[PDB]
Amino acid sequence: HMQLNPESADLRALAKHLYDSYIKSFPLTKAKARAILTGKTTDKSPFVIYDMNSLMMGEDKIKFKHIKEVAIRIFQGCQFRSVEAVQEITEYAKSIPGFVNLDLNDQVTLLKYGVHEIIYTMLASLMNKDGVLISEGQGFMTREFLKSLRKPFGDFMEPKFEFAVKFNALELDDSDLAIFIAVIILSGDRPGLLNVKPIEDIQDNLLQALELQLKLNHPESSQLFAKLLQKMTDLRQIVTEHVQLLQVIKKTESLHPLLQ
Amino acid sequence: GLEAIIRKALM
Repeated sequence: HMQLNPESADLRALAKHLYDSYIKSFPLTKAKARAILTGKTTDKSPFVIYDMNSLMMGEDKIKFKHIKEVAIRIFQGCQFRSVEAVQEITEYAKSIPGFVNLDLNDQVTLLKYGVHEIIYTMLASLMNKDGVLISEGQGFMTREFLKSLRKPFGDFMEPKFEFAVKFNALELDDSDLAIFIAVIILSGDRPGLLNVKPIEDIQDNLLQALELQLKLNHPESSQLFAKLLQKMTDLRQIVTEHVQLLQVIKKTESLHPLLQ
Repeated sequence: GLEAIIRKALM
């Protein structure tokens, strides 16, 4: 029996706080990404990379923030973007009420073990069955062009596509995702945390906010909350596999000037 | 290098 009471109002104020902070830290929102992907925007139409010739023409026309072999140049761009995302995700984490009042080593631990799960959650916003938006919406790289890259690069992004097509069928919006990502950041089961209880306390309040958001926002999906927790479980798997591919590449094949 | 970027971004 749901009521609009001081408790529910506080959970709506938390959801709004997170949404505002989310779209501040990540201004290519799902709403804007979907508008670009469905051609329902007045913004510039992305340049499509669908084969080796369009990639060569794209390196020019698409204007990347970054500055011999195609697959390695693409992987290096991917690496650069993930470094910028770690800073964006940290800036979002600092907005979650309670997070900066945690032990600094636990703040670092939650972000260290959380950022990949959050990257692949947010990447789904940018993906459809054809491909992925790159360079903040200026480019679109096809899923089959990425699969055509030589081993081991060909198989790098395909598991993220697989996750995204099922994740996107849940039809979450930015208001849902902002809370979902906060829930993933405040995971009390990360290795090497010093003080778990205060993390579980924040996560409990975020779970209450997520449950209410999904009830208000998704009238025809009664178990969406459960389906989202099932996805948080599945992201753990995606990231385990991802760190394995990253090792193969490191042992078998220059980085962001922020590291230098 | 992940932790370095995080500590950098936190402080």
